[PDB]
Amino acid sequence: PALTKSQTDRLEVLLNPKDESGKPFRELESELLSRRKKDLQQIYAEERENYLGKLEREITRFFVDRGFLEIKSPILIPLEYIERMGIDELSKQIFRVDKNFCLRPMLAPNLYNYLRKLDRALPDPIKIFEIGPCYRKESDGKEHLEEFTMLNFCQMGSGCTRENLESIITDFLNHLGIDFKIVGDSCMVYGDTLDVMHGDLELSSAVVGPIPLDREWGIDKPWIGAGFGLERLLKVKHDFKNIKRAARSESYYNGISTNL
Amino acid sequence: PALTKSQTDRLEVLLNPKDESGKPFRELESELLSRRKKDLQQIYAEERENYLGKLEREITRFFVDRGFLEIKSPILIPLEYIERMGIDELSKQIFRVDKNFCLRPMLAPNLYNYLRKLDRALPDPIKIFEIGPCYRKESDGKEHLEEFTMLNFCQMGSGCTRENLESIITDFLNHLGIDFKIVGDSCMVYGDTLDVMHGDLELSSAVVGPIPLDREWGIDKPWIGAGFGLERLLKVKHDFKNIKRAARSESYYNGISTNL
Ligand SMILES: C[C@@H]1CCN[C@@H]1C(=O)NCCCC[C@H](N)C(=O)OP(=O)(O)OC[C@H]1O[C@@H](n2cnc3c(N)ncnc32)[C@H](O)[C@@H]1O
Ligand SMILES: C[C@@H]1CCN[C@@H]1C(=O)NCCCC[C@H](N)C(=O)OP(=O)(O)OC[C@H]1O[C@@H](n2cnc3c(N)ncnc32)[C@H](O)[C@@H]1O
Repeated sequence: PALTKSQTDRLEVLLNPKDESGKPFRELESELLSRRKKDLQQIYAEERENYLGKLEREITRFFVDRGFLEIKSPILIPLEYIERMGIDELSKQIFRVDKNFCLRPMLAPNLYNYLRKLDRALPDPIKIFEIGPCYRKESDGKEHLEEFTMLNFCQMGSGCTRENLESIITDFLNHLGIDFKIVGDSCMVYGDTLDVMHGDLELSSAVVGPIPLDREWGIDKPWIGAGFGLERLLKVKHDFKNIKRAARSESYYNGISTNL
Repeated sequence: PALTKSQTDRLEVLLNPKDESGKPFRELESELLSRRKKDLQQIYAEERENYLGKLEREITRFFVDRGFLEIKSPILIPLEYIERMGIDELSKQIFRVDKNFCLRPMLAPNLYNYLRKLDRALPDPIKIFEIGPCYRKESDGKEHLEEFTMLNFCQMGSGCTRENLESIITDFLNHLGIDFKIVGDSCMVYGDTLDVMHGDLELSSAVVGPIPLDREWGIDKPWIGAGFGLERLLKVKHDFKNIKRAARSESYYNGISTNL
């Protein structure tokens, strides 16, 4: 008669946010299976784009159009970058590779290096961004992924104000159609941050520099910047209950169960 | 009087393929520094796109337009996938992470899984592709990167012929403006391959299935497929002498030295 907790977990795997007893499990499951197959058939017939890849392209266009240079830097980075980031906590979260390398947990160290290098070539202000994989060993699963995709944009030189930072953040999220509020906060690496929140979900940490860490990276100018999780953004935008629906995954494609 | 080998290495870092004694080092270096700064100033003023990101978007459009579903699957994969790929050589090249995981050296295992899963939902033939980071510990540096980007497209069910495989390969490279020849070859994992060559550079390995490995992955249909290195393609297309100019890098941006 009543659904078991296991049967309910199974149907919840198959349930999309848009979907609207005493029908048996097998018929509810069969109905959901049929709707999800059709969802995939529709993607496949019409658009064929992955949400994560698509979101990356749309964000890329946004920042290129606003004068930010698109970076593609290494994902596998020297372990020394972590120490030079002032990380020794987040330190338990580092995936190490070989004796000397690790999977980057953030984009900041490589973007510090690009900021310094490009200051020799490019006019003030220097505007750059990267979108790409980042990795953190994580105990949670509801808002945390071990493998995720971060956007980090930043500017250095003139115009590096808190007002300009907030304005970019605001134009960005309004462009994406994502509701937010900007709250003051802090963390170990940076300060002193602004946190961009969706209800109780952190979409972004943002910082108005300078900060004392800059000197370690050969940086001696004002800067502003923010990092956003693309899977968090997708999660809010598609109203996914679990962030795993927005991840690189063999179990979900565009938030649709692939176990059909 | 004559340039030292070190000075010549330095100028070669600064030399682009398009650039056309007895001028001293310092003046040749100063001239090249000036041209490279201007190259970066021009990217930054006009397009602002990274070559690797841009090539990915263009390839994505190509395959989406031809009816292939865009996949984004994990980069960090179970070590068991390597063994189930029949790899135990390429095995010394695997970057391991934790006891149970590794950085994927190829896209094939996750695409095998997607082929099987999607066969329950999608009409025949099933056409899919992924573009993304792959990792192999490598002794060479001239045509090999430890961190690279592979494209793998594939089809399963009807139309999985050698002729159709070659036609897609041909339309693809002609679209990209890349000269090639298709040669028969073989490797340990697959067969029996077709190798897509640019002079002596391998652009792609391609396979007409079925093969006995399929059964390990729950696959019992004809398939065709190919994997291309995006950095190899960029290398040919931009006439870069070294493939490091085409990599995710803090030393090169669009093949331009960032050490200016
Ligand atoms: C780049 C310049 C030069 C130096 N630094 C500058 C800069 O711009 N700094 C300003 C702040 C940038 C971001 C900072 N480095 C950072 O890593 O912030 P976090 O808050 O730790 O990560 C940013 C976002 O990534 C997402 N994220 C985090 N961990 C996860 C997870 N495990 N699963 C899924 N999503 C997650 C989440 O949305 C989070 O708000
Ligand atoms: C996906 C379906 C389901 C199962 N398999 C199917 C399939 O489509 N198989 C057909 C063949 C696909 C490719 C095969 N798995 C593979 O890994 O081929 P490789 O030749 O080892 O790699 C393909 C290309 O990646 C590039 N590449 C390689 N190593 C490097 C390097 N270290 N640095 C830079 N570039 C490199 C290089 O261009 C090479 O030609």
